[PDB]
Amino acid sequence: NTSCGVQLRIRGKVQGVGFRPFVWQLAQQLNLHGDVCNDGDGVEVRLREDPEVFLVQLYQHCPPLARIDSVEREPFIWSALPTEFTIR
Amino acid sequence: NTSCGVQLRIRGKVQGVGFRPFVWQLAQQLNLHGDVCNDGDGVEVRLREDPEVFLVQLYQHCPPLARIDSVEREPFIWSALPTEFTIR
Amino acid sequence: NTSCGVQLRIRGKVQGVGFRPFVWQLAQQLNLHGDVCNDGDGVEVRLREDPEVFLVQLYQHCPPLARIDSVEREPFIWSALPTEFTIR
Amino acid sequence: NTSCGVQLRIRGKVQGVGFRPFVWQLAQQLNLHGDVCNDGDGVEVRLREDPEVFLVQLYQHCPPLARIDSVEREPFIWSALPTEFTIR
Amino acid sequence: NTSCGVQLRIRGKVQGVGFRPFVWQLAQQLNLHGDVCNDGDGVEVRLREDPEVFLVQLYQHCPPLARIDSVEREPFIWSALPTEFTIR
Amino acid sequence: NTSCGVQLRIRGKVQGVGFRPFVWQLAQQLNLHGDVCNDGDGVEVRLREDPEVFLVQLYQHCPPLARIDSVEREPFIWSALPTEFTIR
Ligand SMILES: O=P([O-])(O)O
Ligand SMILES: O=P([O-])(O)O
Ligand SMILES: O=P([O-])(O)O
Ligand SMILES: O=P([O-])(O)O
Ligand SMILES: O=P([O-])(O)O
Ligand SMILES: O=P([O-])(O)O
Repeated sequence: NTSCGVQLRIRGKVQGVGFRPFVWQLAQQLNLHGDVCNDGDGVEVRLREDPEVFLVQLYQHCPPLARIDSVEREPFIWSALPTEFTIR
Repeated sequence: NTSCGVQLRIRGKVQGVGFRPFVWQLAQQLNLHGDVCNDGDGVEVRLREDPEVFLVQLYQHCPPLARIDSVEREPFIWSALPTEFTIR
Repeated sequence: NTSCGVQLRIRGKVQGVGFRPFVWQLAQQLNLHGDVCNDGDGVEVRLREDPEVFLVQLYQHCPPLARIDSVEREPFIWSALPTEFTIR
Repeated sequence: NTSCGVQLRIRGKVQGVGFRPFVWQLAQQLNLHGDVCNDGDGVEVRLREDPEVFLVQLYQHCPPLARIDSVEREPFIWSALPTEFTIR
Repeated sequence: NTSCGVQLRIRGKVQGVGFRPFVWQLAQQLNLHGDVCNDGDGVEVRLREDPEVFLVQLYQHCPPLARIDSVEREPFIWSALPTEFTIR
Repeated sequence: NTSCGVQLRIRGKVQGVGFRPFVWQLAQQLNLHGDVCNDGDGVEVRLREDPEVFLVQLYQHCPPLARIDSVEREPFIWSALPTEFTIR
C-alpha cells in the first residue's frame, strides 16, 4: 500500500548529458528505489528512501557536461512502493 | 508548504467517553501538532510528528469507558503544517 | 543490495494459536516487508522497516489464545531487500 | 561533546518494587545508554537513544508489584554521551 | 513546549553578501522553521528540522560574493517551537 | 551489544595528504564515534551515527592535496559500540 516518498526536481543542463543514466547508477550504488524522468522542466527523481546521501553525491559527481542550477524537494505518497530504480 | 504527516484511525468504543479530549491532552503532553475528529468511522488523528509514543500511551492510558478495538495508520501530505493540536 | 533490518524474537505461547497469520496480517496493515517463522525458540520476525508500531500492536492485539512473555530485538543486514511479507 | 537525549519521568508505584533494576535490565537488552534514578517524583530515565521500544516494553513487562500511572517525555542535551546504562 | 533543535554556525565571508536573505530563501524552499542571525562570529541558523538538505544546498548554492569557510552544528532545546523562518 | 553502523569507502588521492587526521578532526567536531583506516583500497570510515553531515563536510572541506573521486556506503553491524573516534 501507501508510503511517504520524496520527489526531487533537478534543473539546469540536465539533458543530453547522461543525466538519467547518472541518476540510475547513483541509485543503484545507494540501493535506492523509485524512478527518474525528464518531463520538460528538468529531471524528476522519486525515491522511497531519504534523499540526503543521493543529493550530496548528485552535486559532487555531476557528469562533466551537466550543470545543476537548482534542486527542489517535496514529499508525496507512493501508491505502491517501488522495488527497483527505473528510468522512465 | 507541504510536509509528510500521519493519519491514525482509531475504532472501538471511542465516542461519548471523553476520547477527543483524551487525545487532545495526550497531544499537549507530547508536544504534538495536528487534529482529532470523530467522522462516524471512529476517531481520526492527524499528526505532524511520528506517532509512536502517542500510540503507546493511547493504548495504555485509554479512558476507562473507552475501548480501542483497532488502530490503523497511513501517511498523508499536510497542505500547511499545523501549529497547534485541535479538536475538530 | 544490502540494508539495515531488524529481527524480533517473540517468545511465549506463540504456536498453535494463529500467531504467524496474526503477524502476517499486522505486517500487511502496516505495509511492512520481511518474514515470520517459528524456529523452535519462539517466533522470529524480520523487518525492513522500523518495528515500533508493529510492536505496539503485536502486544495490544495478541490473539486470544496467544501470550507474549518476551520480545527481543537486534539489527541485522538484509542481503536483498524483501518486497513482500511472507510466512516461512 | 553534546547530543540530543530524552528524559522519561515514570510515576506510579515505582519504588520498593524492583523498578530501577527492571529498567536497567530492559536497557541492557535493548542496548541503551544513560541512567535511571528515583528522585522522589517517580523514576527518571535518561537515554541517548530513541525511547519507543523501551516504552512499549516498560508497560508490557512492568514488574508485578509495580504500577505505572503516567510517563512523560522531554528532550534534553547530554553534556557527554553515556557509554553504559547505570543506576544512580 | 520544548523540542530538539539544531544550531548551525556558518563562518567565512558571510556578511554584506546577501547571506541572511539567502538562508531565509533556502529555508522557505525547504519548508524549514527557525531563524537566522549574524551575531559577530558568523551566521547562526537555528532549525526545528534536520539540517542535512539545507547544509548541502547552503554550500552548493552559496551566493557568489559569499564564501563558507566552516560550518559547525550542535543540538539545543527550543523553548517554544518556531512557526515561521525569520531573519533576526 | 550490537548496533547498526555505516561503513564509508572513500577513494581518490587520499593518502599522504592528511586524510586520516582530517577525518578524525571532522568526527570530533561532529561528535561521531567509530574509526578510520587506510587498507589499500582507499580510506574506510566506520560510524555509529548517520553519515550525512560528515559526508557533506568531507567533500566541501577536503584537504587541499587530497581529491575525492568516489564514496560508497553500506550498512554493517557493530559488535560493540564505539566510545571514541580513532585512527586505526
Ligand atoms: O538526456 P540525459 O542522458 O542527460 O538523461
Ligand atoms: O465523544 P468523545 O468525548 O468520546 O470524544
Ligand atoms: O502456529 P501459529 O498459527 O500460532 O503460528
Ligand atoms: O526501589 P525500586 O527497586 O523499585 O527501584
Ligand atoms: O549581510 P548579509 O546580507 O550577507 O546577511
Ligand atoms: O596518509 P593520510 O595522512 O593522508 O591519512
